[PDB]
Amino acid sequence: AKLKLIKIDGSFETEPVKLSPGLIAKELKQQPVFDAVLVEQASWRQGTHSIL
RNA sequence: GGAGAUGGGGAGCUGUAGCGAAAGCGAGUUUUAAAAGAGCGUUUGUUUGUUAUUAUAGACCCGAAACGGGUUGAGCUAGUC
Repeated sequence: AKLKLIKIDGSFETEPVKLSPGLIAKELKQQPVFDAVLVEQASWRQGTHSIL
C-alpha cells in the first residue's frame, strides 16, 4: 500500500513505501480474533481466591 | 518470556486396511475339504471453544442410631484399703 514514513517534526516524508501483498489478506477471519482476545484476557487471572 | 498471548519443543495421540483367539494373510479375510455360503470389511478426517449427559473424588443440600482409634474422668455412687 501507501505506507509512508514520518519524521520527528510530525511532518511526513515525501517518499512513501510500498508493501508486499502477502501481508494484506483478501480473506479475513473474525472468529479466531475473538477467540484470541478471550484467551489473552484469560491467562491474565491469578485465581488466588479460596473458601472453606 | 511482563507471576503474559506466544516462539521453540514431534516424544507421543487420533485417522490413513481390515480380519482372526493367534502365528499369519491382505482389499481381502475367519470358519471350512471348499476358492461355494454366511460373519466382518472393500475411506470420510482432526484440534479447540461452548452446551447437555455421564465416570472417580462427600459430588444437589440437610438428616441418623452407629463403627473404629487416641485420651479425660471413682471430688456423686459401688466395692476394697
